[PDB]
Amino acid sequence: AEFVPPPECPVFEPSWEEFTDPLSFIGRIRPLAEKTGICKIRPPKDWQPPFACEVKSFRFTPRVQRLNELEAMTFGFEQAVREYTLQSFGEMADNFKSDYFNMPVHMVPTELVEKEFWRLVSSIEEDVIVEYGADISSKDFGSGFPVKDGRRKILPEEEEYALSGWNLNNMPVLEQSVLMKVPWLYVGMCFSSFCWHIEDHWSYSINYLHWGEPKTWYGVPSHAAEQLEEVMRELAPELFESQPDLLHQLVTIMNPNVLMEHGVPVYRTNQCAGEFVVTFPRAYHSGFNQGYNFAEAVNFCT
Ligand SMILES: CC(C)c1cc(C(=O)N2CC[C@H](NC(=O)C3CC3)C2)n[nH]1
Ligand SMILES: [Mn+2]
Repeated sequence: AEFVPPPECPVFEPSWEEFTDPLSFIGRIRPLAEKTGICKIRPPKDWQPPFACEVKSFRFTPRVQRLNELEAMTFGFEQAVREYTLQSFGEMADNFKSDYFNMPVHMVPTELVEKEFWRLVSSIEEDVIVEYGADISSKDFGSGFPVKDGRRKILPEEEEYALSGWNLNNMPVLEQSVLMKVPWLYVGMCFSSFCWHIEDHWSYSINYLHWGEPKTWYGVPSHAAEQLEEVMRELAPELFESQPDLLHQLVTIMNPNVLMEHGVPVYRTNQCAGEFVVTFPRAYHSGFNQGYNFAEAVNFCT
């Protein structure tokens, strides 16, 4: 049958008073959000940070992703990597989506891309290939947020965003222990996806979509982490079942309905431009991009 969308994860629209400190706000919403694994945070309408990346010199080499690579298990010269700019990648991304759905990219419903994505993942008749830039360090290209540094120029109206606590460059990243950490950038297109994973050291993670088409998320609360791992190991290929989790997490693709049928609670959301997504400790999550977009993420500690 067709894909059944999971229930929506919590969406918070804090006022200017509640939006003062991120760590205190996440701590207040924890009793609900930790029961869903992921949550979406919409900043106030007037909170609009400018895009501070060097678009003129942004040249990256995206990865190549075959959607049905695991289903094909039942030659490593499929496609080279190539190099794009932010504009040339966007032209390729919009052309791919408009030609695939035979309609303008802004007219494709999010539910349709969602149902088609999971059909292509398990399809052996069609081989769809997409590209995406991932784990791009914001120290080589600059962060999407304004940052006080000698390289970039900060307008007076942009200094508040360079000093804001919701600026991902200002999140605490040093974990406490007895006796370098920079946000990463993500340039996506239609069907470009990330498989089920948790963060290193079970850390928190916060994600911001600077611009572009939405990013679809799926989340599992931490109390069902061991249940997801049991379902994953029972249905993964025998060659990948005994692999360590940090290696298995590279190919942990699974339809959310399969997890839901085994009793694993799964929540979804469409992260739109200007919205935050927070994943809680040991909350497995996965998803895909609806189209050409630009995201930034960092793991933080409380
Ligand atoms: C900070 C870093 C270690 C990180 C990123 C994520 C993550 O979960 N995401 C999901 C959305 C974005 N990845 C994509 O958009 C790829 C192209 C499909 C980053 N977790 N830790
Ligand atoms: Mn993550």
